[PDB]
Amino acid sequence: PKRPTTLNL
Amino acid sequence: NNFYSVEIGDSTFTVLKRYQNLKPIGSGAQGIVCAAYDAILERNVAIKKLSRPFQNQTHAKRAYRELVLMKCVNHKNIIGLLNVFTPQKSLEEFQDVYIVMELMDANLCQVIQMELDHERMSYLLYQMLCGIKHLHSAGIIHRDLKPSNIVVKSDCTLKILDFGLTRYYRAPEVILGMGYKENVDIWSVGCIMGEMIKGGVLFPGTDHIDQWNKVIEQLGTPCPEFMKKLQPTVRTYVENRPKYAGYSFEKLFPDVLFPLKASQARDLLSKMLVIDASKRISVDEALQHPYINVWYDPSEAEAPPREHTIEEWKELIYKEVM
Ligand SMILES: CS(=O)(=O)C1CCN(c2cccc3c2ccn3-c2ccnc(N[C@H]3CC[C@H](O)CC3)n2)CC1
Repeated sequence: PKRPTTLNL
Repeated sequence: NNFYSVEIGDSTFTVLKRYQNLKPIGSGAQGIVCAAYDAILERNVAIKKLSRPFQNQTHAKRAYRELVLMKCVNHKNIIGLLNVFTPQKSLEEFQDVYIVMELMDANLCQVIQMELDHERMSYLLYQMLCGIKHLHSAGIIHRDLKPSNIVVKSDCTLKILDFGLTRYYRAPEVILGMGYKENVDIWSVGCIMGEMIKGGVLFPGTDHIDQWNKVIEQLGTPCPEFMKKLQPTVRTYVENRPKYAGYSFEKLFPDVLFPLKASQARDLLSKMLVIDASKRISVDEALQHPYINVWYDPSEAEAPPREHTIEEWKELIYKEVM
């Protein structure tokens, strides 16, 4: 399971 | 000649030339904070000018404390110290302290009310817990975690902003006049996780008394054992409220609110949002929960951890700056 690399601000 | 001055409202920021593009992003009783660009590291920074650090022994004590903890605490999930400086060239002239940090993109306030998938939810919560665990290892218990003092970046990384000591995220121990321990911070994690799911504040009390009522309305009146731990004056109010049964965590957090995983999140929520701290999950057990444990990395979740006069504080702080 890969760690998220994006987050919408 | 290494420094220049920029007026920031009524305050003057006198800073190293490497720092350009200053702009005020916040203030409070202890300092003013500007966003800036560091031309040497080629990255964005936050610069905090401490406010009246030497006005009295109390101000000096906090300034010294803040400075020492930022230096000695190091963890990817805790705001770090990039630089510290004074524009004054001597101890005799020493007046101002500037602290430089990495500029984060946002706090958690809006982000948690947008809709996050399980992966983002749990990964953010994993990072919070890693951050908190490292604070506890350093003998720092926050007592005041909320979305406004937790910061993130668009790459989905997260840091806790400060070392603590809006009432929605305060634990029952704090609300009332109780003793606290490590797992006081777990409550706040609970409130935040719940909010990520619900899309709104869990326990939105209109005042300090109402905060308690909002909690018990949803979770249930705590048992007599717990009532006995309250100080007499607070016990007289709390014990004589109507008796609420609380709703189960299935009812409080049904499948339809979410994006097995929902079942795992509920189970964890039901262990953090526990009024009686002696029955609440600990930081270590939280990190071991199947919902959180999927991200486990020992290097992150097991990271290695009085009285003076104003002029003596001035000197102790000055050494710390140099
Ligand atoms: C208690 S005190 O010292 O008076 C008080 C003064 C104000 N003080 C602060 C106010 C505003 C921002 C602050 C602080 C303290 C640290 N920051 C930081 C640090 C790194 N990144 C951001 N990035 C921001 C995150 C929030 C987003 O909306 C814009 C980008 N903000 C917090 C401490």
